Amino acid sequence: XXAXXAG
Amino acid sequence: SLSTEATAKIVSEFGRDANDTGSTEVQVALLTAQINHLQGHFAEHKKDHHSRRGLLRMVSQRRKLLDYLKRKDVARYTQLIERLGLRR
Amino acid sequence: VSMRDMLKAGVHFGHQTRYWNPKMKPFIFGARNKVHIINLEKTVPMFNEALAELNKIASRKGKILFVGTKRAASEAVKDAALSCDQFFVNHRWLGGMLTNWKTVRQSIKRLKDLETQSQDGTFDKLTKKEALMRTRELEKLENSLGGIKDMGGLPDALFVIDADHEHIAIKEANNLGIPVFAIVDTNSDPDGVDFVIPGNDDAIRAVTLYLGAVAATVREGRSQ
Amino acid sequence: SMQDPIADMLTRIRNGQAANKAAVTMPSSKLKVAIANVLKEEGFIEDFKVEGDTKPELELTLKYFQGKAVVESIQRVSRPGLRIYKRKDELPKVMAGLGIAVVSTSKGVMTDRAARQAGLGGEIICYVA
RNA sequence: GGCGUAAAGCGCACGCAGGCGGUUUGUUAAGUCAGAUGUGAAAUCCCCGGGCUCAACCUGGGAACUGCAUCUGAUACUGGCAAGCUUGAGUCUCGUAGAGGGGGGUAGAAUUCCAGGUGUAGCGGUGAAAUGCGUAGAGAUCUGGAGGAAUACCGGUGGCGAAGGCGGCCCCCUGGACGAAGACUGACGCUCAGGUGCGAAAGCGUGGGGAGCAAACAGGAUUAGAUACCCUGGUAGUCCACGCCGUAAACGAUGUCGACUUGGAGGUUGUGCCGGCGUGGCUUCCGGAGCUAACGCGUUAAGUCGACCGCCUGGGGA
RNA sequence: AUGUUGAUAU
Ligand SMILES: [K+]
Ligand SMILES: [Mg+2]
Ligand SMILES: [Mg+2]
Ligand SMILES: [Mg+2]
Ligand SMILES: [Mg+2]
Ligand SMILES: [Mg+2]
Ligand SMILES: [Mg+2]
Ligand SMILES: [Mg+2]
Ligand SMILES: [Mg+2]
Ligand SMILES: [Mg+2]
Ligand SMILES: [Mg+2]
Ligand SMILES: [Mg+2]
Ligand SMILES: [Mg+2]
Ligand SMILES: [Mg+2]
Ligand SMILES: [Mg+2]
Ligand SMILES: [Mg+2]
Ligand SMILES: [Mg+2]
Ligand SMILES: [Mg+2]
Ligand SMILES: [Mg+2]
Ligand SMILES: [Mg+2]
Ligand SMILES: [Mg+2]
Ligand SMILES: [Mg+2]
Repeated sequence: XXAXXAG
Repeated sequence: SLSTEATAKIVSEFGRDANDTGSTEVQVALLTAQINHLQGHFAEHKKDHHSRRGLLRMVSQRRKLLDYLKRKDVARYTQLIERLGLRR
Repeated sequence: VSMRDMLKAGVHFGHQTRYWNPKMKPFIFGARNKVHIINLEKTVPMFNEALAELNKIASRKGKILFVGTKRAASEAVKDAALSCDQFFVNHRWLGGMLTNWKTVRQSIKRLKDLETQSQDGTFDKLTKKEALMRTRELEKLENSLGGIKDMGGLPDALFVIDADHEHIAIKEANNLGIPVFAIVDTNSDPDGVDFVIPGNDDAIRAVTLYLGAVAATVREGRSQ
Repeated sequence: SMQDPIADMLTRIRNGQAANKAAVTMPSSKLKVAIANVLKEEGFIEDFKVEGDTKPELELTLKYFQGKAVVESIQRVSRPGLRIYKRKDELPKVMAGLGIAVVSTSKGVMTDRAARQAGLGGEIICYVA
């Protein structure tokens, strides 16, 4: 998830 | 297996000589003796499947020798199956 | 060469039968005490025609190269080569001595440069340690490239003790189409070798016999 | 079981050549001997000889030239699983005539050269080259 | 053209049809081969020409139509028929090793439970715990008893079996393999679609049995959660009889049979000659040529060949 | 003991 990454 | 004595009796009965062990008639007669002997074993030992594979080899071998004898000499075949008491 | 010399020298003794190469079946007489006996009746004729062609190459002013790096057969090979005025490799064969001669040539020049430096008294100029390095650097180059320092190019034939042990030299000699003459014991493979000499490669007494003969025949070639 | 003795002879030669054997020994037969003649006459093998009465043994002596074996290839062509018969016009040239096809014609076993000359076709036994 | 690992060897066998078939002689002439004759419409294609200004196009003659049939010969090979032969295959004699199979019996070690003695506060369990067990006396220790299941050591890249598989000891019934000497039969063989049989474990049916173990399940943990791994329990099942199922990475991921082609080191089981020297069977590891995309395989081939069968044809969908 | 994950194209 997170509504779509790596930071 | 068939005993030394019982083997020798069949060799004399079916052989042209006492030393004629090879003949198709002797071979077929010996197989028939052991196939008939083992009927008692497999009546008792229905799940002796490993031994039965040996029985069905004898049955097969005998069929091949009778099919040989028949086409080689029809009369010798007809005499043999009568004595031993085989359908074919 | 004589056959009484061979059986005296112990040329007939091969390796244990378990260590044999099957391609040496033609040259093997039999087995005594689980050790292959080389047939000397094969050796002597084969060694004569080996000694014949070496003489022929010698007579054409050919550079013979005596390769044999086994501990026992080292100083034998150098004595035979120097007595004959020919070249040798009596310690570790450098991979690419012949096939990479263009490179190895440069390491000859170093051995030549260091010895000319040594005798001049160039080592006294540098500060002890620097000279002691050069002393050690000369020493290692003498061991490796000492026998072929004056060779000047590729040799005209190889003479080899132990075809298995010196398989790299032979494979290089095959690569460049240089004739290989070799002592081939029962454990060894004769296929690279151009003139097989079925014999005991191990014993010093056997080694001296072969080397003495090739030394003689090549020296006799250089005479005539 | 053994069901092609000719293929077996060709294979004994092929293998024997590869193994640098001097001679190869098979059980003999008339047809094997007939082939051995054609291989002798065309110069692929050196010699042969039958030995025995009850069980005859053919024994081909093999040729090597400059180290190499002389029989470069030797292929069964007609075989029990598929018989090949050719008419005179359609006889095979092995290696553009540099090798032979052994042909069983009505006038005995012979090369495809000899069969062309005799005007016969027949069963193509093998190629040799 | 492929099928050890890329897709591909049926799990294994027996075997009918079929395919294939050691060696010698004769015979036949079906296959096969040779020749001849008839036919193979014309056009088309092809070749050498001719005609339209050229070409396309048109057209003369040939060649071709690889085929089919008939007749007459050839007889090596294949087939048929007849008679052989012993080398393939099989029979007999004597012996050898074996967890080969089926049936019955029995032994010792251990677990669990039951009863009782001694004894007293823990036991058990884990990474750490807790659930659990225990003063109603556990755990530990000793005695006696019951019952089921499996057979330590021997034990071995040991053995046996078609494969699946088979392990205490004893007996009964029984299959195969191997070796040595001959003698005997005389190709009786190989392979095998369909067919038939056997086929681990799990599972199913009926009736037994049930110590230990353990899907499910329950509880305790762990964790963000933990429908898991760990812990405490625990039912089917695992065991027996009979029947069914018919599948497994049922594997050497390698079909069966036969022949041939350098070596080395073992294991196991016969045997001959006198600890050595041979010679058979089965088997483990390495490796040569050769083979292979390579890895590797390598006389137990994945090398060199023959016979027959099975199977593959991009990934997915399946 | 346990001990998850890393948007699309390039
Ligand atoms: K998520
Ligand atoms: Mg029997
Ligand atoms: Mg392909
Ligand atoms: Mg795969
Ligand atoms: Mg695959
Ligand atoms: Mg298989
Ligand atoms: Mg079968
Ligand atoms: Mg035949
Ligand atoms: Mg005909
Ligand atoms: Mg014109
Ligand atoms: Mg025309
Ligand atoms: Mg026409
Ligand atoms: Mg015939
Ligand atoms: Mg089937
Ligand atoms: Mg079960
Ligand atoms: Mg049940
Ligand atoms: Mg029940
Ligand atoms: Mg549990
Ligand atoms: Mg399957
Ligand atoms: Mg498989
Ligand atoms: Mg290997
Ligand atoms: Mg991740």
